Amino acid sequence: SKVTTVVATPGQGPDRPQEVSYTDTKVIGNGSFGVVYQAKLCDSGELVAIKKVLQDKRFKNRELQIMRKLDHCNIVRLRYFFYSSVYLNLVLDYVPETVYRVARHYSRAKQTLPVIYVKLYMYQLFRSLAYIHSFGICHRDIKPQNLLLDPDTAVLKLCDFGSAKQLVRGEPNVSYICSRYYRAPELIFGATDYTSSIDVWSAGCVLAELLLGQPIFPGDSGVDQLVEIIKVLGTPTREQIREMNPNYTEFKFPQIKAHPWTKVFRPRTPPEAIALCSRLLEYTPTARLTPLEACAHSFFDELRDPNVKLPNGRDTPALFNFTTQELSSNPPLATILIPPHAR
Amino acid sequence: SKVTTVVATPGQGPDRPQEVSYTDTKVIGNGSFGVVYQAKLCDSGELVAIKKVLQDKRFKNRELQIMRKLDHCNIVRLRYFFYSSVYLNLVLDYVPETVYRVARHYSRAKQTLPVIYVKLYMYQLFRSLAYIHSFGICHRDIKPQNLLLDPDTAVLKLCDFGSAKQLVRGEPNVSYICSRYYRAPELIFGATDYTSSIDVWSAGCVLAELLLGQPIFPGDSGVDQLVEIIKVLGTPTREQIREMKFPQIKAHPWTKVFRPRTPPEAIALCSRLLEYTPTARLTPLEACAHSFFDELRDPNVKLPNGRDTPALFNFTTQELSSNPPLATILIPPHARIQA
Ligand SMILES: O=C1Nc2ccccc2/C1=C1/Nc2ccccc2/C1=N\O
Ligand SMILES: O=C1Nc2ccccc2/C1=C1/Nc2ccccc2/C1=N\O
Repeated sequence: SKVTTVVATPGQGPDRPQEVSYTDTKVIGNGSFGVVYQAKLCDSGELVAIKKVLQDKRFKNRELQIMRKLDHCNIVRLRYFFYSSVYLNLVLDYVPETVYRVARHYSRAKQTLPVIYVKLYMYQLFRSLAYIHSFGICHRDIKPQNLLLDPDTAVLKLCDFGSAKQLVRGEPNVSYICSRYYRAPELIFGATDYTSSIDVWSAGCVLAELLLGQPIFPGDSGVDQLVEIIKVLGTPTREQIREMNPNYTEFKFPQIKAHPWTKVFRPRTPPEAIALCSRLLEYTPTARLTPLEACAHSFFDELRDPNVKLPNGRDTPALFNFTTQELSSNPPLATILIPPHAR
Repeated sequence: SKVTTVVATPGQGPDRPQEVSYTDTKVIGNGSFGVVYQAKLCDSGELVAIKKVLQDKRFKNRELQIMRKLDHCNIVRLRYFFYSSVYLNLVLDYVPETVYRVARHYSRAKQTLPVIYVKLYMYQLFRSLAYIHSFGICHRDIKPQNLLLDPDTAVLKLCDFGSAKQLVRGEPNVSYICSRYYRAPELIFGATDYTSSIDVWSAGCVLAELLLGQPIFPGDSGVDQLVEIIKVLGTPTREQIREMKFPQIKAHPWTKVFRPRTPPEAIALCSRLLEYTPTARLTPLEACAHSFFDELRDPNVKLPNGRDTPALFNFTTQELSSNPPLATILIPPHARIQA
C-alpha cells in the first residue's frame, strides 16, 4: 500500500528529527480543529494517531507547545510532529475507544457501566488533571469524547489539548470554551477570572453521567442548563453567585431548594459515588475537591485493594506510580494514594 | 371524559372574569421553563395550548406581562390566564406544527423545503420581530422550535416569550440566553450590552438552515461555533470584534455554501443578516422589504395547495414606526386598491 515517509521531530528530548515511515491511513475523528487519522508505523508495526491542523506559520501552535512538555501514563503521548502541505501533524498514541462510545453502548443496551469501570476511568482522569494542574495548565474541554480508553487494559488517556491554557492569576480568559453540558456555572455566567477548578466541575459531570446513563445537566441554552443545575443544587445564594462571577449581571431565578442528591441516582448507586459527586459539583469553585483529593476519595478505595482485578481477569493498570510533581499540591495525600502493598 | 372549569382573566380586554371549561389534555411540549399542553374547549370544541409554569410570589411573571400587551397576527395570542395548584397557566392559540418538525421531516427524507415556503415563513417571522422590536422588546430565543406553523394556511406564529425582555440602553443583560446554534457572535463573546439585533442573527440562522437542510453554525462549544462562523464570514477584523486567537481564514463565497440553483436573492439576504457588526445587520422591516420576498408581493401569487397567501400587507403605524418610508415597498400597489 501507499507508504509515506517524512522527517519528523521527536515529541520529547532534544530537537533532533528522524526519518519516519507510515502506512494504512484512515480517518477516525473530525471536529472544527481538523482531522485525526490512524496510521501504522512501518518500523514497529505500531498503530498511531495523526492529528492534522492548518498552521499559520507566523505563530507557535499552543497545543504542540503544551504537548511537548507532558509526560504522564494517563495522557496521550506526543510521539512526533512534522509539517506538510501548511499543516502541523501531531503523531500521537492511538487508543481504540472513548468513554463517549462505551457509555453509549451501555446506554442503548439499557445497561449501566459496571461501577468498577466508573471507578477506574474516573480515578485515571483525576490523576491526569492533578498532573496538568500542577503545571498551572487547565484543559478547558473535559468531556466523554476526549477520554480515550483501552477496552482490554482499562487504561484511560486524556486527549485533545486544543483548548488547553496555562491560567495565570489576574489574567483574563475567554468564557466560551468547554462543551455544552460540561461547563461550570461560572463559565455559563460569563466569568473571565475562572481557575482550573472548571475541569473539576466537568469531571463531576462525566461521573454523574456514567452513573445516570445520560447527561446530568442538559439544555440548549445557558438558561436551560442553569435550571437543571438549580433543580439539583438548589438556588445559588447571593454569595455563591459572587464567587462564580464577580461581575454578574443579575437574572431572576425561581428559588428552589436543594434536591436530595441521593434522590438523583438509581437506588442501587453506591453512596460513596453520590458523596463524591456532591463534592465535585459545588457552586463555589474553591469549595470543590482538587483532582488529588478526588483520587484519595473513598469512592476509589476498591482500586487500592491488593486483590482487585479487572472483570476480564487481567490486573488493573498502574495506579500508584505517583511522582513528586504529581503530588506537589498536597504531599501528605501520598499516605492514602500509595497503598501499603504497592510499589 | 374529565372536564375542567376555571375562572380566568381575559388576555387583554377589561378585567371581566370568564368561566372556561376544557378537556382532552395532553403534553405537546416540555422544557426547563414549564410544560405546554394542548386542550379542547368544551363549548366550541376548539383546540388551545396551555403553558403552565411555577409562579413565584416575589415577582409578577415577565412572560405574562409582555404577552398581555401584544396583539399581532404572527404572534400566538394570550386568550386567558389563571392560577392553580402555585402555577400560572397561560391559555394560548394552538398551532399544529413547528418549523423544527417540518424541517426535520424534509431533512431526514433528503429534501429541502420548497422555496416558496421559506419565503412565506421567514417573511412572517420578520414581521413578528418588527412588531415586538418597535416596543423595544427582544425575544432572545429565536429558533425553529419556537416558530409555529399551520400546514394548510401557511401562517407562522412566533411563540414562547419566556426569555423576552425590554432592552434599555445602558442597562446590562445576561449573555447566557438563546439556544446554541442560533446565538449571535456577540453573545458567544459574552457581551451584556447587546441589542435586539441578536434576534435578527437568529432569524438569519433559521433561514440558512431551511435553505441548507441542516444548522449552518453547529458546534458543542462556543469555540467550535465561532470556527464554523469564521469559515463562512471570514476572520473578524479587530474593529468588528470591538463592536461585538482564531486561525485567520478568509471570506467564504456564500455561493459555495448552498446547493446549486439556490436563489441568489436568498444568499444575499443571508449575508445581510449574518454580519459580525450588529448595527450592520438589516432591521426586521428592512428584511421584509428585501428582494428575496418580491414574489410574495406579486398580485397573482398562490400557495401550492391553490389557496391564497395569508394576509401579508396589513401593516400598522406601530409596525412601520422604525422606518415609515418602507411602506412604499412593503404595501404593493394592488394592496392599495380602493374598496
Ligand atoms: O487514538 C487516538 N489518539 C488521539 C490523539 C488526539 C486526538 C484524538 C485521538 C484518538 C482517537 N481514538 C479514537 C477511537 C475511537 C473513536 C474516536 C477516536 C479518537 N479521536 O476521535
Ligand atoms: O400550538 C402551540 N401554542 C403554543 C403557545 C406557547 C408555546 C408553545 C405552543 C404550541 C405548540 N404547538 C405545537 C405543535 C406541534 C409540536 C409542538 C408544539 C408546541 N409547542 O411545543
